[PDB]
Amino acid sequence: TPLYTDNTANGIALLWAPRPFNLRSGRTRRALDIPLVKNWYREHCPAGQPVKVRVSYQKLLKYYVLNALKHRPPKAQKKRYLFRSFKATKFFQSTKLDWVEVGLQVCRQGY
Amino acid sequence: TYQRWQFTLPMMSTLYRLANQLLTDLVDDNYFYLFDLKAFFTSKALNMAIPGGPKFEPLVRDINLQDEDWNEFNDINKIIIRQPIRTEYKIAFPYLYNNLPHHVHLTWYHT
Amino acid sequence: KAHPPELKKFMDKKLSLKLNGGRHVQGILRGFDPFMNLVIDECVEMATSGQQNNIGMVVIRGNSIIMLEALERV
Amino acid sequence: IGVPIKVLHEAEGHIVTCETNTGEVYRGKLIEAEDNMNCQMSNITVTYRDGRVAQLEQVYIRGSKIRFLILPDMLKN
Amino acid sequence: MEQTLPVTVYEMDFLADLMDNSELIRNVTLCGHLHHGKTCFVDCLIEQTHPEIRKRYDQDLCYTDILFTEQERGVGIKSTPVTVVLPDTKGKSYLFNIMDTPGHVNFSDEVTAGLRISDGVVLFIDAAEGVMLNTERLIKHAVQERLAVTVCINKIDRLILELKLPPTDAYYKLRHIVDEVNGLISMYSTDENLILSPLLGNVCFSSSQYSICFTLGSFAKIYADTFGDINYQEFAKRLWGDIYFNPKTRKFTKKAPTSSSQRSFVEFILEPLYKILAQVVGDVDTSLPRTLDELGIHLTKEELKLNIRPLLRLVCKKFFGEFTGFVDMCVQHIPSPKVGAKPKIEHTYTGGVDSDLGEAMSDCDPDGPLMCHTTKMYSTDDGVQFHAFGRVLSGTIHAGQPVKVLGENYTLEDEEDSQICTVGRLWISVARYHIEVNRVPAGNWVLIEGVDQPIVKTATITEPRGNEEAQIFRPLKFNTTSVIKIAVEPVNPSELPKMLDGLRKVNKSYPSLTTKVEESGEHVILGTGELYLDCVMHDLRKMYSEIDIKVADPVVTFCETVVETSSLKCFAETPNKKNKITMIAEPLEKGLAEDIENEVVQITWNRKKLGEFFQTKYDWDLLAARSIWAFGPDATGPNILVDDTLPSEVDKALLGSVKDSIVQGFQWGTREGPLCDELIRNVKFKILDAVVAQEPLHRGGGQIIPTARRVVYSAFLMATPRLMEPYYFVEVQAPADCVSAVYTVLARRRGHVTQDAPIPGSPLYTIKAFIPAIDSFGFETDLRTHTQGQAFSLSVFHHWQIVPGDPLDKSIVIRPLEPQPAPHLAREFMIKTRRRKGLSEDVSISKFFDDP
RNA sequence: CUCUGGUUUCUCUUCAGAUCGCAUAAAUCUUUCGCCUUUUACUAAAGAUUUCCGUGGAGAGGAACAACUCUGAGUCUUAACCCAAUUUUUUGAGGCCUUGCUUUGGCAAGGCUA
Ligand SMILES: Nc1nc2c(ncn2[C@@H]2O[C@H](COP(=O)(O)OP(=O)(O)OP(=O)(O)O)[C@@H](O)[C@H]2O)c(=O)[nH]1
Ligand SMILES: [Mg+2]
Repeated sequence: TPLYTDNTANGIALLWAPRPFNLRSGRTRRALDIPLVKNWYREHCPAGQPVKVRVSYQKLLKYYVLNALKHRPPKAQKKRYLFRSFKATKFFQSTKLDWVEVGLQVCRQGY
Repeated sequence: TYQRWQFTLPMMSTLYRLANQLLTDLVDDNYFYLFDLKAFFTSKALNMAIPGGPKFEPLVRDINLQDEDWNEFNDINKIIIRQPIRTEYKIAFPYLYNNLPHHVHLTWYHT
Repeated sequence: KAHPPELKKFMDKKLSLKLNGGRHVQGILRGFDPFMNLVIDECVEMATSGQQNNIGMVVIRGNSIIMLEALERV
Repeated sequence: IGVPIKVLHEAEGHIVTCETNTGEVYRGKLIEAEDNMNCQMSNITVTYRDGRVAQLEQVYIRGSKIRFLILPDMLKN
Repeated sequence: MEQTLPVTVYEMDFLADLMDNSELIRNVTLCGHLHHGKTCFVDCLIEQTHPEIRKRYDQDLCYTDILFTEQERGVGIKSTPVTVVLPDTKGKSYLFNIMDTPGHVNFSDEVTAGLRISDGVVLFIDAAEGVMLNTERLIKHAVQERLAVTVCINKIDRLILELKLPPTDAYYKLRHIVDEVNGLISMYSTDENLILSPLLGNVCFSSSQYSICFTLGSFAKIYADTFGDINYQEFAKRLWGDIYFNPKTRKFTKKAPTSSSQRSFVEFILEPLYKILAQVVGDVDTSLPRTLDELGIHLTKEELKLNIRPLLRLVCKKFFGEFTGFVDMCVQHIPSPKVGAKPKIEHTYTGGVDSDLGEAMSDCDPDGPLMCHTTKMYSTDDGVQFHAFGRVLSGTIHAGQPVKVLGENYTLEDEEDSQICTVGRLWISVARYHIEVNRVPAGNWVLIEGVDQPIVKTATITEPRGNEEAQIFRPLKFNTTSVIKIAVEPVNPSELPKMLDGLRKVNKSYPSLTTKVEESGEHVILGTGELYLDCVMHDLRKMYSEIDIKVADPVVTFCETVVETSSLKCFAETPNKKNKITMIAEPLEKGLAEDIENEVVQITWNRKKLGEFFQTKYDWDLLAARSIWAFGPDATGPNILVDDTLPSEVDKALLGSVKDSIVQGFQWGTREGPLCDELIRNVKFKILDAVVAQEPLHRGGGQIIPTARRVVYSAFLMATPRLMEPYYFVEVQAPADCVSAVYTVLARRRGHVTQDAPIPGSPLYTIKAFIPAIDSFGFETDLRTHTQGQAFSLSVFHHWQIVPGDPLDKSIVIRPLEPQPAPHLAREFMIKTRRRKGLSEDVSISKFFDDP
């Protein structure tokens, strides 16, 4: 067996890559539930920045801490599904439309 | 349903390389010494601000240092001053530098 | 497997050897092999009469070794 | 390697009794037990076929020429 | 017994059977630097013997570090005992009493407490960091405490997954670590029979996280198991250490064929390990099935579905099995302790080995007098009652049996520091659960209930109506000195009793803690350092006393010395106006105080050897060398008391009559000190004259002792006095870049960098420096926060140094809240510590003189 | 050598203080101090409840294709060729006489042999 292959350093680097790039399986999250810059504003602010952006960093940290501190475990439900009930009803029907078409539709409906 | 996934290591490596521009290339949590949720909780509880950290309203009605009335304990004539006790020292060692540390969190030591 | 008997401790010590046939000899351990065949130096036959006779350096086949006893401290 | 052999090695450091093929009975501390049942013992009491006893400091008996061994009951569990 | 216990591979009945046979026991102490893997190693052993318990995939279980503070901080704070039945490579089973100790340099008292009752030491060394400060100090401590030391090189996976060194360079790194350890051992131990090398079996290689542990013997056993025609003993004898394999002749040689062949170790042990790890972490989806097929490992699809780290742990566990190399090492190179009892009694027992009880205990038989020795005190979760943890050196402890507990002050003449107690229950303490038993024989560790009341730190338990000639074991000698000092007060004075109870409880809990009440009614606590004191305060505020406490800012304890002989010879007279004494003071020579403290000399020595040493080494005339009377506050103190009074002027018989009183006065005076009432260090007190009253009721008692102390004070004050500061020795472990930052931070605080070197085979640097203890406060957090966490430092007390200023100067003016410049730090410290103690505002060199 | 257990998808019932969610909203009530004069804390903290956006597990029903990879189980090394002078399928430990002991029967010792 060869000591190393062409994808050995890659695996060793993946061992230390940050989450979720150190995994090889898992679940699917929501586009809302994935924040891209939380790690950016959890870090020390880069040196030589203006006061406004410095205070922006600090305030984002403040609200992040407040959420983390006030979080409470979710409660026990019975898993009732509004849209499933709607579909069960006779007043609604299923179909596939272009998202922009549906957006115009809902704009008109709200108007 | 698009619920769960299991990728291969070459796929993970390519995705990591592509996402590189959004990741800070940190291998340890030593970066976040006195800059993690526990340190922020302790600062909020003690009503103090880490230089780069957030700043909240006093959790408990703050004790006025001009109220205490010069006992033998707080006699300023016995103190030996070498370096001012910054907020960081109290955040790092809450129970040794503070009086009445309530709802204070111990911060993870070196890794 | 093909193990040695653990006899290094007994090397160059005086020993008392009980052999089959109710035979007994005494001498200094000079070596051994995996079959427990022994080399015994300055060997003496302890005849059933009580009389003892010097036979010199000898080979004892491990097959016919019942028991050995050290006459020294190991 | 046999199950009884493992249990024998377990008795190393304990007081055990050994009968040879010739019926001499040796009681004392088991120092070393080899895979082939070769037995090193110390501070022995030997009881011959005529009934007489003797005392020995150090002995070593070949496995083949052992009929059986009695081990402590400390092991049974 | 019969209480409920978790399922185990072995059985408690077999464990009870084993305890009786003191030949299959092993008392081991796991010690080493901070964060070097000891706790995870112990936990993996517990996992092996207890199938139900397990270490989480993402999080690491400890099964030590049970405390809430330990769990939150991530640093072991208290030593933890474990008792397991581990199987040996040969298939035999032994009983291991393993005391896992903390690593932080501040908690070395726990390590000393473990060593006192241990018989062997296992030193855990990280494979990347290598030798470090605490490893050096622990090697020194072990070889001085006369224990057998073996080594486990842990974290060997950092050479493969972090440094990714080539196999030959990894071998070189391991060899270098072994060489460093051997050098340290040879330095600190005269005997050369203790040499560490994997060939002998004194060194094991472990990766605790991924459950790897092996010795050359165990790996050769794996090879033999795969192919059954080799003696793994010979194979292991040949593997390590510059032995090149030759396959054409299938033989091992000291001469390398082809000038490119790898050593047998690199070829057989290291290289396949590299291969296994690389295949698991790089090719889990392409060739790992083939590699596992070759190795014979078969694992389920659900098992191979895991992530890389759990999969590595699983594959390595399947390949290696149990930690048999550790058991081999401990069994082969640690006393029985039937064998090791004799050195233990020789070193610890105060009555000497030659004593009849000395022999009876060196025998170490379960049937004999009871001579248990208790060194630890563990509190229940409720924090009400303490259980004494100790070892049984003779006899057998029985539940409900009345016993006699002797404290530290007990002596065969003053038999009042003893008390008759009634032991309630006994436990065989596994880390997180205690197996209750009804008796314990000699040669085992035991928890005892009902004997906590009459003991504070250490004690010895014997039987009443027997062992009348029983003497206590020596009190623990600690590896350092507790210097940092804080003052404590309740917030509401109505709750003082609760605070006092908490103070007593923490004093019991922490072996080297010293709590005291000053003259001004101030409750002071002495601790080793910042983290030590923080943990102590957390315990005092949350566990024991449930009240709120104000703490003063930390400060250190100083000493008092002289720099030149007394200006004039001084004297004093007893209130009876007889019994005049006359003394002079001077400074000792360099290093003599160190010799006295480190026991290079012993006042117990015969006067012949004492005078010989003093004459030959420190150029002392034999006349004076044979005139020694006392060695400072303790039997081993850094001050000496001699008498130069020639017999022509005074009666030697009368001086011998008053010798005890004069010595007591001298020791008390040295302990207190005139300047700020603190220890006097490095001073020679010479009695130049003494006129003694004839009648015993005219001399002795309350007449000479206060007069002797007053004369000592007068001589010290007449001699140019100075204060002495404590100095910590700091050792930072920083990246190759942050050395300049470390230099800056140290320079800011009167620090002085002795050295800064790289760590061979690692990308890091070690910077060794000296820092005043008083300025050390907050230094580590300053460094870490300025460097962004990449620099870490540990500090330990090193030595005493003279404070820059001159203390007995009244010209200086001190403002209340200003950092004074260097030249009058001495005066500032003196006056402020005087105020703290509550003494007069200042001292005059004629204060204790009789004339004014 | 054979017998279970499958995968996907839609829906219903119920439990979940597990980061049920590696993310994060709103409403009400209470206390606190704000600042108060009548109404009104976005720019403020604590506690409690509730509602919404989202999960797990288990059970039930439907409908689409795969049916022995794996999970185990029934079924526990089946045999081609060669072998035993320390631990059992090749073992030369074989006999007789005398004496003593023993109620006899029976047991111990020595010698003779080829
Ligand atoms: N890479 C690697 N890390 C390890 C290994 N073993 C332990 N560690 C890590 O080292 C750190 C120290 O863990 P512990 O062993 O529990 O600490 P300790 O040995 O008890 O030392 P103290 O905290 O002073 O008591 C942890 O963060 C572990 O994850 C190992 O084998 N390999
Ligand atoms: Mg630990």
